[PDB]
Amino acid sequence: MGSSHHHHHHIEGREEASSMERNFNVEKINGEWYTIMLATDKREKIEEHGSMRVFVEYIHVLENSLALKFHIIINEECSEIFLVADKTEKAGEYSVTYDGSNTFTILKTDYDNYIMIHLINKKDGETFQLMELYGREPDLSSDIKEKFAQLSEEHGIVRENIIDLTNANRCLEARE
Repeated sequence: MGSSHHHHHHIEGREEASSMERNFNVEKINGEWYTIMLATDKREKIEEHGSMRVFVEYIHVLENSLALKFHIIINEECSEIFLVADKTEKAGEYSVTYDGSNTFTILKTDYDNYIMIHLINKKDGETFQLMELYGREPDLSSDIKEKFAQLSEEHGIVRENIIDLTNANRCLEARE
């Protein structure tokens, strides 16, 4: 008998480093987005049989506000909702009407990673914490889940509530 041999090679593509958010620009976010994962202290509200699992399909920037378009599962079919968030006395915080009172703020969002949005809703004298994450693509790195999840703890949100909507209603076929 005899014996054979072989070899192996490496992979190139050394990524580069980035600087601080000095090149900030609204034009970057201005356009469209995609749903990555849904989190909230009330997982029952974002359930499959709930009505609080609405997600935006595209984000628009106005002169003195920001337009948005969310959808909702109605009769086993996607929907189309339109709303506008007007700026408040304080910059960064935006208020919009939707089934009552709603107000979000930009705490952390990168055009190279993803955009986080802390939305708080109130109803029946009961208010819960809601979170929304969007990325350039419908699927982000597995590490991103834990990266954005870190902020979830801030609102007392446990990973137990953080579930990937990838294997759930996407409705990405309705949007355009």
